[PDB]
Amino acid sequence: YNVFPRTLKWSKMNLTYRIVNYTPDMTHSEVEKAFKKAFKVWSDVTPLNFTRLHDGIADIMISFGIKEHGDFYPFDGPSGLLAHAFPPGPNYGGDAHFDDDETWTSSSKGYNLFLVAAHEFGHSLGLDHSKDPGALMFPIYTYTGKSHFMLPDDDVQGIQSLYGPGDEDP
Ligand SMILES: COc1cccc(CNC(=O)c2nc3ccc(F)c(OCCc4ccc(C(=O)O)cc4)c3c(=O)[nH]2)c1
Ligand SMILES: [Ca+2]
Ligand SMILES: [Ca+2]
Ligand code: NA
Ligand SMILES: [Zn+2]
Ligand SMILES: [Zn+2]
Repeated sequence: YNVFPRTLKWSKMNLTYRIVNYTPDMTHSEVEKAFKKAFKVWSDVTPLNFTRLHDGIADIMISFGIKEHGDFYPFDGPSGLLAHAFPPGPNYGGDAHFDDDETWTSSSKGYNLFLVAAHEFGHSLGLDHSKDPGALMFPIYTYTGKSHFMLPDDDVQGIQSLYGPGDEDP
């Protein structure tokens, strides 16, 4: 027999993702690099593996859309809601949607796609918001002007509570 897990998590370490469509704001390559770096935030501190799919059905379908885009969470135009992701599960589970009425960047201008993606992928993986104002998973987007991204210890503890640490060295 099997009882349901205590927490929403993926029951597999090998996850797939697909970039379904792209924002006008950035190149395909900038967008791919941003999502790849954002997934690496999480895979670097767990046993999670992320494989990009070019088509078909991935665990984490990523898309850019505006207003009503096929769920109960319509976007709201410029500013306000930025993005959202669904917790682990079938179908819409794990999917991450980015509001394409925002300006997405690879800088401190607009909203940094890597930074918001890393945060959305936290949700895609089972993390909700943290009270730690320094946390990646803090509910309010701020861009610190840090040159170097470092996953805060709060988010490390959170994600490792779900998936364990993976290799504690490289
Ligand atoms: C939709 O809601 C949200 C969406 C996102 C975040 C949040 C909440 N969390 C934050 O705002 C936040 N968490 C951090 C945690 C650790 C860090 F290191 C940080 O600085 C990294 C800077 C940096 C940015 C970009 C590059 C690049 O492009 O490589 C390199 C470095 C930050 C940070 O700046 N902000 C809410
Ligand atoms: Ca999914
Ligand atoms: Ca918006
Ligand atoms: Na946009
Ligand atoms: Zn959505
Ligand atoms: Zn969030």
